[PDB]
Amino acid sequence: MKGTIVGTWIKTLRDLYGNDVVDESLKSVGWEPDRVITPLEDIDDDEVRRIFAKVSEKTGKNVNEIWREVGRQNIKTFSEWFPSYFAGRRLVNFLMMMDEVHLQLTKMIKGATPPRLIAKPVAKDAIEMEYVSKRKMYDYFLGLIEGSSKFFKEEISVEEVERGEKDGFSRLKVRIKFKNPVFEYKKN
Ligand code: HEM
Repeated sequence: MKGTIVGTWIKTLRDLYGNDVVDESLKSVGWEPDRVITPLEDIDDDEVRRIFAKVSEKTGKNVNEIWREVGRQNIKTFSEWFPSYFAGRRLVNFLMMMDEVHLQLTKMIKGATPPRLIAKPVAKDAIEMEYVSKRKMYDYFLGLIEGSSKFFKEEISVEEVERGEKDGFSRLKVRIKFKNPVFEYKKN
């Protein structure tokens, strides 16, 4: 997992559960609370799993519940650490921009396997976003969408269209409907 993104999760975990829980979890994997992750660093996915596992044991919360809360609260962290991706944009533009963003930030990473997040208009007031990844982080995905709604102050409804797993890849397709139209028909 791209290092600087893991850095945001650590900060978000501190907001949710405290410096003690987090410091203890990082210590269990040999980290240093004051460690500064660089833009070119890649953090082993298994290390992230162990960190979250420790948070789970310390807080007594299910790992999936933690990922959901981290997704919900991480949008705020992103807004502070990567302000340029926000800056006055509207929720729909933000969401449709994510697929390209993930490809960009993992361009020069060791093996590079970013989640695909293709979004496409399906109505004047809705889009279909499909999560595709070997990691199956459905809860984080759904939480980030909820948090995006809260951050941008734009009410939405999220309906699961379908989910599946094939050849190692997990897929989750949701239909996001906005309260007000965000698209108009234009000649193709
Ligand atoms: C400005 C905000 C965001 C930035 C800068 C960002 C960047 C990234 C990056 C670079 C990763 C690590 C990927 C890797 O190392 O392979 C990641 C993970 C992930 N991001 Fe984002 N992200 C942002 C917002 C979002 C949004 C809004 C969604 C969903 C609607 C999303 C869904 C995910 C998922 C599900 C993962 C977990 C890894 C996986 O499932 O394979 N991200 N993000």
